[PDB]
Amino acid sequence: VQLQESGGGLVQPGGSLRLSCAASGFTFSSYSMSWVRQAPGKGLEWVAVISYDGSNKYYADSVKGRFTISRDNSKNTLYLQMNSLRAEDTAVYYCARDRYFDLWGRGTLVTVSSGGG
Amino acid sequence: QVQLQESGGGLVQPGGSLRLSCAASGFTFSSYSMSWVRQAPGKGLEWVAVISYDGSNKYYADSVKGRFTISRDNSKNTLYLQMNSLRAEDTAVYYCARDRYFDLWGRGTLVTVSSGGG
Amino acid sequence: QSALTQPASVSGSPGQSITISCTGTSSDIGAYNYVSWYQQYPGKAPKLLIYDVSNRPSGISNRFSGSKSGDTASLTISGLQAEDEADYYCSSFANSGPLFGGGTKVTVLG
Amino acid sequence: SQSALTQPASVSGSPGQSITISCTGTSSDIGAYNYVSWYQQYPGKAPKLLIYDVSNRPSGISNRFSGSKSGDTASLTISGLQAEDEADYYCSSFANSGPLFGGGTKVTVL
Amino acid sequence: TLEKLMKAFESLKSF
Amino acid sequence: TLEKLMKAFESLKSF
Repeated sequence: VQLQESGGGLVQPGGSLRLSCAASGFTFSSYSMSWVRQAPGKGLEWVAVISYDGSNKYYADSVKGRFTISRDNSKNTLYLQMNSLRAEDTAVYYCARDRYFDLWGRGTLVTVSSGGG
Repeated sequence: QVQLQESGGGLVQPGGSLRLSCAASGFTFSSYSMSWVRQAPGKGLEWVAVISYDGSNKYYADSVKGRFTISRDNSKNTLYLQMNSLRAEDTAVYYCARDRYFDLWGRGTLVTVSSGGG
Repeated sequence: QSALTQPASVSGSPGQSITISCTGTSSDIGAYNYVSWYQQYPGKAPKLLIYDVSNRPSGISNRFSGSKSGDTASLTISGLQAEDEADYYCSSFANSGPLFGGGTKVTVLG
Repeated sequence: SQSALTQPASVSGSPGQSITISCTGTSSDIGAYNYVSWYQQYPGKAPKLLIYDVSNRPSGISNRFSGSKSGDTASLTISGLQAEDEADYYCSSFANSGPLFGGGTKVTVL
Repeated sequence: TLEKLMKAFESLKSF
Repeated sequence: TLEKLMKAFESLKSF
C-alpha cells in the first residue's frame, strides 16, 4: 500500500507541467484524491481535490483557472495539469488520499525560476 | 431533527402482501445505504435486506429472497420494503437502519401474519 | 437458535462491571473486525454503542468498551447503574450478510 | 508568507517528558468544525496521519499521541518523548474555502 | 456473492 | 461553494 508521485522538474515561468501519482495496494476508485504542496521552509498548502468517480473537482483560489486535476481509475493514476506556472508555485507536491489525508506519497519536486534570487 | 420513521405495518393473512415505508429526515438520505432489520416478538434482531446509497445494488437474506423487494426513492427521502407471499414466521417489528454500522434506527412498525385468531 | 451466541442474562450490583460475551465462528467474528454492539430498551429503537469491535460513537459514554479475542467479542459496562438495565445485542459481518446475537438482558440490583 | 493556522516554530524536550504543540486557528476553522488533524513528517519522507477529528487515532499510531481542542485552538500532546519523535508536526483544519494547514512545528529531543 | 454484498452496503462519506 | 467542496471530497465507504 503506497503512493508514488512523478513528473516533477525544473521549468520556466509561464511553462507547463503535468504530475502523475501511481496508487497501489488498495482500490483507487473508492477514494477521493488531493494534491497538497509545500514551498521551501513553509507549511503545507492544499491545492485541489477530485471525487472517487472524478465527477466533482475543487481548486484553491491560488491555482483556479491554471491547474487542472483529473484521474483515470482504470490505470490507478491521479493527474495534475499545471499551466501558466509562476515562481510561487515552486514546491514539493504530494498526493493525499481521502478527506483525512490518511495516505501520502514521498512527493515530487517542482521548481519554477530563471536563475535569479 | 435527525430521525427515521417507519409506517405501513399492519395485520395481514399468509400469502398476502404488504408494503413498508421509511421516512428519513435530518440528514442526506442519498449518501447512506439503508437496511431493513426485523425482530419477532420477544426474540432477537434479524437482518432482512440492504440497498445502496444510489439504489443500484441490493442484497437480501436467504429467508426473504424471492419474496421481499427493497427499494428507495432518494428524491422523496423514502426507503421501501415490498413484502409478498407473507408467512407466519415473518411476523415481527420491522426497523430501518442507516449505513453499515446500523448507527440510526426508527421506532419500528408492526407486521403480523396470522389467520383468524393466531 | 441465534447466529451469534450471547448469554441470556447477566446481573450486576451498581458500580460494578459486567462483561457480555458474544461467540461467533471462524467465518464472522474471527474472520472480520466488524462487530458492533447495540442497546435496546423495551418498545424502543436499538442504539449503537460500539462499532468495529472497539470504536465508540461520539455521544456514547466511555463506560462502554468493546474488545475481541478469537471467535468471541466482548462488551464491558463499568460503573454499572440503573439506566444500563436493558437488552444488548452484538452484530458481526459475514459472507451472506450481518449476523446478530440472541441478545442479553442486563439486570442491575436495587 | 504567513500560514493560515499558527503553530510554534519549534519545541524541544528531554527524553521521557511530555510536550504540547498548540495550533491556533480562527472563527471559522478550528472553532467552526471538529475536523482537525495532525501529521508527522520525517525529512524526505511521506507525511503520516497521527490524529484525525481532533482526538481520534488511526490503528498503527502510538497512544503516546493525543489530540484535543478548546475554542479556536487545537493541541497535540506527545508523551514518553523519545528519539524517534524528533520530526515536523503539522496541524490541519477544515474551512469553507478548503482544508487549511499550519506552518509546522519542529520537535527536538535532547 | 460477497462482491455483491459489499456493493450493496456502500455509502458516500465526505466532510 | 461549500456544497461543491463537500461533493469533491466524497469517498466510497462500505464493508
